[PDB]
Amino acid sequence: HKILHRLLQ
Amino acid sequence: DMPVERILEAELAVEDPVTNICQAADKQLFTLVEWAKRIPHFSELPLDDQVILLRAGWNELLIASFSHRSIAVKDGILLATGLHVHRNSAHSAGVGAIFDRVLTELVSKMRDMQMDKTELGCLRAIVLFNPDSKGLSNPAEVEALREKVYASLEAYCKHKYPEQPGRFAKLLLRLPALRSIGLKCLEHLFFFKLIGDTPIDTFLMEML
Ligand SMILES: O=C(O)CCNc1nc(C2CCC2)cc(N2CCCc3ccccc32)n1
Repeated sequence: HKILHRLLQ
Repeated sequence: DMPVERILEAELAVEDPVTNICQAADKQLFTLVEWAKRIPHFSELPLDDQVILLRAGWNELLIASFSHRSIAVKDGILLATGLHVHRNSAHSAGVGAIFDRVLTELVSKMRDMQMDKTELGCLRAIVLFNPDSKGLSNPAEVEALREKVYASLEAYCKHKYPEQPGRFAKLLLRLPALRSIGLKCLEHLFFFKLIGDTPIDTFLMEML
């Protein structure tokens, strides 16, 4: 879940 | 501390049928991340837990929003793109029955009781802080945050609508309907992905 994990940061 | 005013601020800060549904869902997934970051203490959870909560609840979180958005729409759903879904195109998507459930179990009941935006935001925060989400590092920490949300919700309801003593429980008791509607919507979205009707290379595809 690279996209979700990134947007959260 | 979990002030309903910040939960309202989060709401106000962000707010072919299958192709229209999928495009609007992809658009709102990005919005949903911005919304969750504005819910007090969500971004203080371990990153992996934030991932787990949004993966567990994004379907119900989007349904709750488009349902409330549609309370002044005549027999249909206003998507976040500005396009509508009416009964015909719902059947064309093979989702006629679930569409009817959204209207009778969510939109019409939100309209009837005039659910306001603080209430919607708090219901959505409860959904977000789902302590049954699988693989959380400390499920009870998420339960603790859920309990602070519904404590604040109840106090808000009792202050603003004291002539409706049953209103807090009435709000909470739309969540089983949201849960089963969210399960059925996801089963169709998975089907759309399996047959190749979903835009490829999207945030939406990762969520599925
Ligand atoms: O536009 C927004 O606010 C968010 C994106 N729309 C949007 N999202 C979803 C999310 C819920 C998981 C996919 C579903 C959805 N529908 C529209 C009408 C009823 C229905 C029945 C079955 C399957 C999907 C749907 N529609």
